[PDB]
Amino acid sequence: DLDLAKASATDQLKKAKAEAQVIIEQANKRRSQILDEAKAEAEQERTKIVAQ
Amino acid sequence: DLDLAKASATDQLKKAKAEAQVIIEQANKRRSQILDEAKAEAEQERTKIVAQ
Repeated sequence: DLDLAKASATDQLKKAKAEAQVIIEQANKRRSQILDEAKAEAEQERTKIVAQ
Repeated sequence: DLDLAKASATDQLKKAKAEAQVIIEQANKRRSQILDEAKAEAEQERTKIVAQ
């Protein structure tokens, strides 16, 4: 157990670390989607408003 | 050691999920800023062509 307390503790920590950051990797991908779309639709609405 | 490694490791992901929510909320709020800017400027554009 005094070996476990490192061998498995560090792995729990590492796995939690990697997942804690790749959650945010996916979330960054999502905000890329959102701030693409924010312009993509706004320009179409511009081209409607000034055709009106 | 094993219990504290479990604890501190597992709290990481609970923490990071809230920051994924931070990113998605910021995404949508700046998106609203995008749209609510483009709308008003397209309004002034149409008004300019109208006065012309």
